[PDB]
Amino acid sequence: PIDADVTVIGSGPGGYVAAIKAAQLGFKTVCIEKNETLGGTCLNVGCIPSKALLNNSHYYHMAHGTDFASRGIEMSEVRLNLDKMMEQKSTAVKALTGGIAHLFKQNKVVHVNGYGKITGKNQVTATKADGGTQVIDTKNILIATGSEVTPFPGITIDEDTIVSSTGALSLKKVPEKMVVIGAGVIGVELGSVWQRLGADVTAVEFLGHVGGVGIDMEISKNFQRILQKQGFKFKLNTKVTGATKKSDGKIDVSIEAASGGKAEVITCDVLLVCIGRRPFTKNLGLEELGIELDPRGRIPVNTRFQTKIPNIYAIGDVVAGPMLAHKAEDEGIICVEGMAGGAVHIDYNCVPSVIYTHPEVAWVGKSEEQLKEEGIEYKVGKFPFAANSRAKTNADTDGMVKILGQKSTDRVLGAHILGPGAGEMVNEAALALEYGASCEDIARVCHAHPTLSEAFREANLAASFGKSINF
Amino acid sequence: QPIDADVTVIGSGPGGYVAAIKAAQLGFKTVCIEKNETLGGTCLNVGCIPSKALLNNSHYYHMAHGTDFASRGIEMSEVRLNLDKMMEQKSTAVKALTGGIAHLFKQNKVVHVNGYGKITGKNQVTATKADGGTQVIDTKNILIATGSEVTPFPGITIDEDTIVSSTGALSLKKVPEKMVVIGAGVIGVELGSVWQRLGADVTAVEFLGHVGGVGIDMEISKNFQRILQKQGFKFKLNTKVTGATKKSDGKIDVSIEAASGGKAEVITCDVLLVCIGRRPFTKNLGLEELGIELDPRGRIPVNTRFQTKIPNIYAIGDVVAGPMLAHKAEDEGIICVEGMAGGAVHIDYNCVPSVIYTHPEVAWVGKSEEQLKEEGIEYKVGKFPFAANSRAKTNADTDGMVKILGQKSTDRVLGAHILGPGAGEMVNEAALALEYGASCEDIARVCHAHPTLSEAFREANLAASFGKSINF
Ligand SMILES: Cc1cc2nc3c(=O)[nH]c(=O)nc-3n(C[C@H](O)[C@H](O)[C@H](O)COP(=O)(O)OP(=O)(O)OC[C@H]3O[C@@H](n4cnc5c(N)ncnc54)[C@H](O)[C@@H]3O)c2cc1C
Ligand SMILES: Cc1cc2nc3c(=O)[nH]c(=O)nc-3n(C[C@H](O)[C@H](O)[C@H](O)COP(=O)(O)OP(=O)(O)OC[C@H]3O[C@@H](n4cnc5c(N)ncnc54)[C@H](O)[C@@H]3O)c2cc1C
Ligand SMILES: NC(=O)C1=CN([C@@H]2O[C@H](COP(=O)(O)OP(=O)(O)OC[C@H]3O[C@@H](n4cnc5c(N)ncnc54)[C@H](O)[C@@H]3O)[C@@H](O)[C@H]2O)C=CC1
Ligand SMILES: NC(=O)C1=CN([C@@H]2O[C@H](COP(=O)(O)OP(=O)(O)OC[C@H]3O[C@@H](n4cnc5c(N)ncnc54)[C@H](O)[C@@H]3O)[C@@H](O)[C@H]2O)C=CC1
Repeated sequence: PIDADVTVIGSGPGGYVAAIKAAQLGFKTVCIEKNETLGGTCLNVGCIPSKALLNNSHYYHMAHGTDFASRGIEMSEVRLNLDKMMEQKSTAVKALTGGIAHLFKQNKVVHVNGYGKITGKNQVTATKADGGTQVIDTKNILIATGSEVTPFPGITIDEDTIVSSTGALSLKKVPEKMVVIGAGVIGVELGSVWQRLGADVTAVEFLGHVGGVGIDMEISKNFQRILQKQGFKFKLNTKVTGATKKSDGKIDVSIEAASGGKAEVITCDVLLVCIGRRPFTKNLGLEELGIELDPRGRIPVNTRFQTKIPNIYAIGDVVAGPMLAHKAEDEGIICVEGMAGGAVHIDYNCVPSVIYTHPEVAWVGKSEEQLKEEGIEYKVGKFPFAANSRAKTNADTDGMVKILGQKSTDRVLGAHILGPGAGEMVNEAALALEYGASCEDIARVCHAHPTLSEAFREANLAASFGKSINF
Repeated sequence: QPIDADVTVIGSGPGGYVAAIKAAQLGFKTVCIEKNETLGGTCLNVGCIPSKALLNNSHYYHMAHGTDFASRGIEMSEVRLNLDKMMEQKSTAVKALTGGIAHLFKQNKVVHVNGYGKITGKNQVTATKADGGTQVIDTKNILIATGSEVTPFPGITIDEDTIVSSTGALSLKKVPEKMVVIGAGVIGVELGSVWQRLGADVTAVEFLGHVGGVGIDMEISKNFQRILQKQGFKFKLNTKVTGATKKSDGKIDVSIEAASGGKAEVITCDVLLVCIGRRPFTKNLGLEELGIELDPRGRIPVNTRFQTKIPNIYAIGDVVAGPMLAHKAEDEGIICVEGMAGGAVHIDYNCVPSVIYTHPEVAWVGKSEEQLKEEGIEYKVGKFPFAANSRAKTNADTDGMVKILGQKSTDRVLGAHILGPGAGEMVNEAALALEYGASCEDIARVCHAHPTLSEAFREANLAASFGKSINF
């Protein structure tokens, strides 16, 4: 038996960052993790492995395809060694999970390996796999249990032939034909990876656009068109009726128009189900404790991230807001800062979103649909990467930067990027929004030449003054 | 056949062509005069554009030919260099972009005059074509954007064949077996890297004790140098080249010695790259008759509206004081023209970033530790290595760090220095931060997307502000 000031259940982005920050703040900190490694979804079956595969597959594409040759890099033959590519992936995951073990040690956070359950308003009991337990009496409890894949009823995931993103990140062979349910972020990212390695990919989507919630429709549309030219096929506004695994090993996927009718069947070698994720809170002790979940399974919390019980908090994927890793970490940090007395404030309008395909997609702030729905009078500035010096020099010119500015004050209301370097570029945009900067502000900042950031600068100039210089 | 205008821009490089476009968009009847066969000045034709094309292609060659792709399961038979094809990619880009300026001039009503321009009156410019033909332009204002030229090394004459300036270095016909570079400045390091990557044995000889040129932070420079040396790039610091001579052999012997004197010796190479700097170009512009005197470095003195001694005659870009960079010239051109239209004119050279496009890249804006020291500014430091950055680790590109310098009391960011992947792009968020007078805390508190290289920027500010970053 042992005690602490703060007990965080979960070693994911929200959890481990919170543990560390609480420790650095002067709290006696304990972190409970049920899995064999720290890092949660992001490190082990999420962010890290997916980006590694996105990265390696893109490079395979450049070598195997036409890009490298056009640059004077001639190679007789280019073959995929999926075993070694997955190896690179695993190496990154092993190194980063180790890093957290080292960081906990460095900040003297204590690692309790086991399945935690809140056994008392000031206690958490960690029951290992061998039944051997451990008790932790603490002043505050921080729930950072995260999420799990959202199952598709009627279809049972077996991570072999019918998989979730977890199975898809470790496919043993490039599937010949792959069907993806859900043309969201995972769908487009994992679909793209396997499409590049040689699979024939079709994403089936219930809604009428790709990219998930909050993406700007014009950007979503241009993105789809580019992916389609890459080989990626889409069936939008389509519902999946069901799926059956056949004795020959193939999988039949029944579909129909979302508005009924147009029955069809798609046959594939691998089915990837990715229609979202949901908060994971089972056997945590909330029903017992009195913590009622909302209809969607999230733990309700106030502006300081505390539950019904004033000393029990919840952050990350287990609570409302975008289910993203940087969002979970920020909440962890501010939640424990709040525990130490500081103010606690987060503005989800300033949390960016990134899609790590190629081209990448990234945005922060409002989409045009949001502004029209809100009756906002705004201005639009667009700048194609085809007119950007660095993009043209690199011979990688798909897409554009689109800026939405308030008509009255020129304040940047939304930044949307489709193209090279979008993921890094959106952070200059997040910073701008944090200060309430104007389109003109950005346009007058001296950006390095030649860089992709200049497309960003010119789109702001266009939004502000009406015309950019290079287009 | 005289033509008239409100603004006549002499020169079509970054400064000039942007100023011409901006002036036209503001409503001025605008003329842009260029003596070369194409538009775009140094940057587009023999500078920024072709060097970045080669830097990009040579890096990819390295990733393929070397061990990188192999480590990712991308197995290749025999990676080979088709120098002709690679030079073609570089050229296709230069042609496309230069043609783009011509189209933008047309779209914006800018009148392009081909010929060597000379100010022949307070309100007149005459452009003389190759065929001796003449075009006169009566104009309300004159904007000198004549740029620069390579600084010659006395005693060594460049022939763009075996003894080259950056221009010949950008079009070498074959990979040199051995190459020596005079000057470990930005060009020396970038082009030296290009050729090194393509198979050349490269050594840069530098008179000073560090690589990277003026302004680079010393800690950053030494870390950069060490990383380059691990790549095979050789350096002879605090060493001066006393001369070069070409043998019947075809090779060239370079006599060098300690910068202070003595230690004399000779080294030999196939190609000699002379890049000891660039200088303002104002030749035969008519400045002497106008009474417009140059400063000691050959630059045109201008006031805060970029006006020369004669108020309706202006100068911007490489011909005037400040960093000789393309973005600097472009900004000076825009604000200069905005001023001509009565608006405020403001530029703070402390917020003009600098980038070195090697791999890893180097980027900075604001002050270096040495500048803050000589200025007496009390400051604190925040560092974060790319080895602890998630995007950097997953991509196996972990060299470097971000270093933030904040004012000890106010926590205001005073300087940002980045060594590693994505530096060139990342420095722009830093520049936005400096413009706003951000504090290290302001930065650490903005939500940066995970996983991005930019998180290193965030963490380093967190370290400078709070004392510790989260992931290191
Ligand atoms: C394939 C994929 C790719 C992704 N890519 C990105 C990306 O590029 N960028 C981004 O921002 N987001 C990405 N995400 C989403 C991101 O991973 C999640 O938003 C993030 O991990 C949420 O963090 P968290 O700390 O709240 O929860 P999680 O990381 O889901 O979980 C934290 C930990 O809680 C543990 N836990 C749960 N209950 C208990 C208990 N009772 N006792 C002990 N331990 C417990 C879990 O085992 C887990 O390790 C991706 C997700 C997937 C699936
Ligand atoms: C190899 C190399 C790489 C570089 N890389 C970068 C980089 O990555 N980033 C960066 O910011 N900077 C870089 N630079 C520097 C950058 O190119 C210059 O700072 C920039 O071109 C300056 O712009 P400018 O408009 O003042 O002058 P310039 O572009 O030098 O010249 C403008 C024009 O003036 C014309 N002209 C001159 N006199 C007359 C006359 N009398 N009549 C008519 N026309 C005339 C010239 O022919 C030229 O076309 C690089 C330079 C070199 C040499
Ligand atoms: N790069 C990044 O930032 C990444 C973030 N993530 C995040 O992880 C979480 C889960 O990702 P996803 O599973 O992709 O969720 P998502 O919401 O991004 O995409 C799910 C897709 O499935 C569609 N859908 C839902 N039900 C359906 C049905 N019955 N039939 C057909 N289509 C249906 C949704 O409209 C959506 O297009 C999200 O928060 C996502 O943003 C995941 C990968 C990468
Ligand atoms: N990536 C970018 O932004 C790039 C910018 N440029 C710019 O173009 C201009 C010129 O660049 P560079 O030619 O590299 O000049 P530089 O100033 O960057 O470097 C010239 C070097 O020559 C050294 N030197 C001088 N005399 C010497 C001698 N006799 N022996 C040995 N060394 C000697 C100087 O110490 C200096 O280090 C600069 O403004 C530079 O910033 C050039 C290339 C790239």
